Parts: sequence; structure tokens; C-alpha cells
Amino acid sequence: MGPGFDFAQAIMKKNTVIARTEKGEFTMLGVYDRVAVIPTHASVGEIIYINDVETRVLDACALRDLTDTNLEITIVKLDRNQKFRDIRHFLPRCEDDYNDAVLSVHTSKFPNMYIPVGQVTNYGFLNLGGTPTHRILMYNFPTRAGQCGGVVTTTGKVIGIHVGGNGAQGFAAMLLHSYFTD
Ligand SMILES: CCS(=O)(=O)NCc1ccc2c(c1)OCO2
Repeated sequence: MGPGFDFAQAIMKKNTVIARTEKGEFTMLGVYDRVAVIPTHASVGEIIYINDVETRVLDACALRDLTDTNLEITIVKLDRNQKFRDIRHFLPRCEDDYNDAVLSVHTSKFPNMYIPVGQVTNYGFLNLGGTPTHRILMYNFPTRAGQCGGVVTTTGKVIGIHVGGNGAQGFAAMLLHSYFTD
């Protein structure tokens, strides 16, 4: 409808796949080469389904900060025959607050879904499903089961992936440029 949705659509159309694990279907953001991200609670194993194709996992790393606190991001390297468009230059370098964000989801259950979530707070610490978690972004939208892995964007920036909610608020794990240096 406007330039926020324009940027979100551009990311969804080229840089997302549908990931299936034993824990469900997730929106999965491809970042560069064969490297993607998913919420750690997806419990990635040795094999994952990518757009319903059986795919070997070459590496999977559940990220934690230097206090050894959960970040709820898993970085996955996929044995896939095709590279993602490199979008690392759209990742923020530092922790921040944002205005006018969009949460975008693409699954069998929620195809081509775009939610204007509005203002995003650098919330920080969250007890997420009983797990102490850092670098959480919060938005005041009643997000629901099926949105985990959804991409949080502003115009020109890919800032997080949706990891939970409390019925009234939704929570995303930050994406930082420093996670994907090589
Ligand atoms: C807190 C429940 S939820 O429905 O908001 N999000 C799914 C979820 C489930 C288990 C988790 C988790 C997130 O992060 C750590 O363990």
C-alpha cells in the first residue's frame, strides 16, 4: 500500500523460503550465499524441508551473547543448489528503536501476509517461554501462532525475526550485521 510494504514485499519475494522442521512450518529469511536464519525453538536438525524439498543442513549455530544468554536466532547453512540475494547491507550495525515497521510472513497457512506493527522498542531482556533472552524488539500487535520466523523491516532495513508474543505484544530477535561477517 506504501513504501514500507514495498520494501517488505521486495525482501519476501527474493529472500524467504518456507522451512519445515518437526516443530512446524516457519518463515525463513535467507541472508547471503546458502545462509539463512530461523527461531532457535524451530529445533533445526541434520535435515530440514525447504519449500517441501528434503535439504541437508551443512551447519546450524544457536546464537548466544557473550554473557551466554539465548538470542533465539539459529544461523543455518543449507545444502541448496542456489544462493540468496546478498541482503547483509540492509542489516543494522547496532541495537536500536524503530518507527513504522512491517512484519511479513509466508507459510502454507499465512501466504503473502503483511502486518503494519508500528513503533518498535529496544525491549532487551525477555523471559521467552521460560528462557532468559536478550536483544528483544517489542511491537504492540497481537501476533499469533504461525508468525514465528516472520521478517521485521522498516524502509531500507531488515531489523529482526518474530520469535513470540503474549497475546497483546509481539517480540522479535534483533538481526545485526556482525552475525553474518565472513
Ligand atoms: C514463548 C511461547 S511463544 O508462543 O510466544 N513463542 C514460541 C516459543 C516456544 C518456545 C520457546 C520460544 C518461543 O523461545 C524459547 O522457547
